[PDB]
Amino acid sequence: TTALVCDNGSGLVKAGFAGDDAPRAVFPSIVGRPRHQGVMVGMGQKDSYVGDEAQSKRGILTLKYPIEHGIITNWDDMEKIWHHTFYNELRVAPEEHPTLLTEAPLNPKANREKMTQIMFETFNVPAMYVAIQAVLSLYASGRTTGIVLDSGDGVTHNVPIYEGYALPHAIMRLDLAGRDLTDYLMKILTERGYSFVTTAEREIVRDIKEKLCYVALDFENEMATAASSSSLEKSYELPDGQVITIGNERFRCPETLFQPSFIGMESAGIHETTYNSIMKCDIDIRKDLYANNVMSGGTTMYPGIADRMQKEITALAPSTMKIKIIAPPERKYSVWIGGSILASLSTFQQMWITKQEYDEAGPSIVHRKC
Amino acid sequence: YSEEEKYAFVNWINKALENDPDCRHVIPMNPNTDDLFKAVGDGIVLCKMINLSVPDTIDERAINKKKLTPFIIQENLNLALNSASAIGCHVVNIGAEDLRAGKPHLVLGLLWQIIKIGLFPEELLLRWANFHLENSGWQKINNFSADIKDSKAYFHLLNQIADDLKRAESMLQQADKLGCRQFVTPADVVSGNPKLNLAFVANLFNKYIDWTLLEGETREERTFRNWMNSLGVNPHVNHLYADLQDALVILQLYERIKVPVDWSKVNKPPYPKLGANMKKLENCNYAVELGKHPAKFSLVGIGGQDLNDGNQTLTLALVWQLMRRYTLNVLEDLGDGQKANDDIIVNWVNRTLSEAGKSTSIQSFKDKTISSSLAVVDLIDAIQPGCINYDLVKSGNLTEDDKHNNAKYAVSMARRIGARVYALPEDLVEVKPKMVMTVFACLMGRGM
Ligand SMILES: Nc1ncnc2c1ncn2[C@@H]1O[C@H](COP(=O)(O)OP(=O)(O)O)[C@@H](O)[C@H]1O
Ligand SMILES: [Mg+2]
Repeated sequence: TTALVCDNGSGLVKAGFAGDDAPRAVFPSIVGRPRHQGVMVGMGQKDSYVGDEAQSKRGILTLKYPIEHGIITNWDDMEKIWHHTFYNELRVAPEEHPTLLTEAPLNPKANREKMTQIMFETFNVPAMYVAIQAVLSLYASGRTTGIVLDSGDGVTHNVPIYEGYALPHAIMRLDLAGRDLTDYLMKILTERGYSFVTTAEREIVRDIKEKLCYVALDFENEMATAASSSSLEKSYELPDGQVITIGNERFRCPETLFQPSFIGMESAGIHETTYNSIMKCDIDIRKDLYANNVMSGGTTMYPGIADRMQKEITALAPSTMKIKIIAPPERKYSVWIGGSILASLSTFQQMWITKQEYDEAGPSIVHRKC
Repeated sequence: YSEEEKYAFVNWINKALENDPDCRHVIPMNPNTDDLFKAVGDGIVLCKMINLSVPDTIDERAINKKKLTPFIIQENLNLALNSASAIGCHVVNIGAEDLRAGKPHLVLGLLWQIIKIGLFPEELLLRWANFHLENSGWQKINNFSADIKDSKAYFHLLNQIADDLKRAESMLQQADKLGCRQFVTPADVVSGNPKLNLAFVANLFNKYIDWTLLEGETREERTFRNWMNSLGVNPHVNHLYADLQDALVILQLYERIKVPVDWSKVNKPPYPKLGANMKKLENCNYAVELGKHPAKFSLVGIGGQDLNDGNQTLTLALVWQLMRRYTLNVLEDLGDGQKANDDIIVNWVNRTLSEAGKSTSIQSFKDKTISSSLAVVDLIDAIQPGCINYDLVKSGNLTEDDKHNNAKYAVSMARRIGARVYALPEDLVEVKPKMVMTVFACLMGRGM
């Protein structure tokens, strides 16, 4: 039976077979609930929206994100999310198909245990596996040595891998990928006579961020250009009919990744995180780490993220040897493509978490099988 | 661009969901239309699906008779989708709000549950089932688990070889003849489960040469009857003195010993109710005349009336002589001319078995090592490598009684490869040197 690879994420959740070069599941991961009164009979008969079914009706509904930076709080909506991801984009039976799961690092044991039980009890799975997104994204670039910066919608972690081996003591996690960026953008959009409070405009704000916001090279120079000239002023067409125009709050939103002081947190930025991870590794393996910086996740596609990151790392470099930033075009699906490649291998068939072993092992079977 | 991409999906859904034929009033009924999306989004199939086992359930016209007024058609979708307790919409993400219109991915995900819960040697005998699949002309299914994946080709050939609990009756009708209906679950039958299907098809057609002992019959008459049966007589000779009274079998045997027969003087087996005895007497007289002058037989005191009246002595005196010429011809056509010998033909088996190499070598036909059928089966596959079949052979663990079975086993396929062996298994079990010689003579005919 063909293996299945599912890439879960706070904003986008991916699924597909093992071996395919193109993704299948392309949908926002949102939850909506009815909130208006139906004067006509036959309406109000839904518990929770999931994904594009709420995206297409984002006027009369709310938006709920059950995934909070890779943390699974309410499993009732996550059941719906996984049901959406699997049957609507695989159409195969997981009950007789192996499925490869993704999970953010530094995840408490309760989350992994519960997502394992859900697979082994709500579903009837013959053999599952749980893999780290950063490790899987390394196979997409065709390399086995170097750090991978996986930045989704609320998860930003750096797992350095050297010749297949990973360093547990050099693994950290940052909760700033796309969600706090969206919050910062919708907060700063109110400085131009705009109102952004309800979640019905959150998808529009995210789209505006995706098609306007870009990582700037020099923030002070961008401030000077925006204050003096008015050349970086691009307009957006609101779905209802009004026209907005933002020129300063475009490159301000992506700058929060490098400057955490905008949202007020004591953690460092994304450029210092990989440097600190490398510093936590061996001094004889930094050569393979500076020249191998594979980008992935839903965040790092801003127009000017690679050059800015290269400049930031070069400023942090001791001016000894070259820095290489890898930004593949399929950064949105590097994790899924790598998982499909790994599951397609003949070796990967011999450590899936089978149900018969789980029956006598117990809930902690994923903890030493993954 | 593309105007059509998925008409085959309609047929697939039909063959999968014929568990409930009432769903065919919502989904297309094999005419590849597009009625599925809107009505399935209303959940009508969910209430219909219960009619799989018992029709006494939510009726299609009882839950919905289209009192969905020309403005509000919003009442049927939630009313029918709330009855999704059966099978279970494992996609709990979707509500009846989005299913009001329907989405491709959502409909596919719900159809996934519909398909999943809606449904709950061997080859030598399988070919005796596949023989009828040819009909006018088409390929053969083989087992129900090998070639057919869906019900398309199976139903197409069922049109010629004519609820899954009742749709399995299509496969079981050829099994209901002997009562072998149960012990093969319809869910696995439709799903094409291999292991259940191989044995089920195999054991069915195991009963789809005559070696029996009559109450009164000498070994000589048994040899006669077996010889004529193995030579290919048009009737089936069961009694020597009751089937040769028409002299038709004798005439059939005549051309096989190179005696020309004029069939224009022979009365056909259809006999008028008047003068049939006269026609049979004429046939016997013509057979005697053909045996006398051009055939040079020694039959003193034998006439047509003796064969017509079934005189045992004179009939045996003719048949044994017929085999005398038949064996003479078999031993003469093998050589260059009119020479026949036993020592020239006894080392042939010793020489041709050295091509492969096996520990079977005989000195003559009187050796006791040919008491079992090991020597003949060692040679029967030397000429034809495709008949190895040592499954039923016995070597070193054979008693007096059990070697009859392997003797018959070795004799039976001799005609399969091409040796026109007219030998009883008993004559090979014993060390009768005259007729195992005929066995080897028939072997040499196909050998070279
Ligand atoms: N082209 C883009 N440029 C900038 N940001 C983007 C782009 N595409 C998506 N994003 C942002 O990234 C987040 C989506 O992350 P996601 O796709 O869930 O990551 P992952 O692939 O690791 O699961 C959303 O906030 C979205 O706004
Ligand atoms: Mg991700």
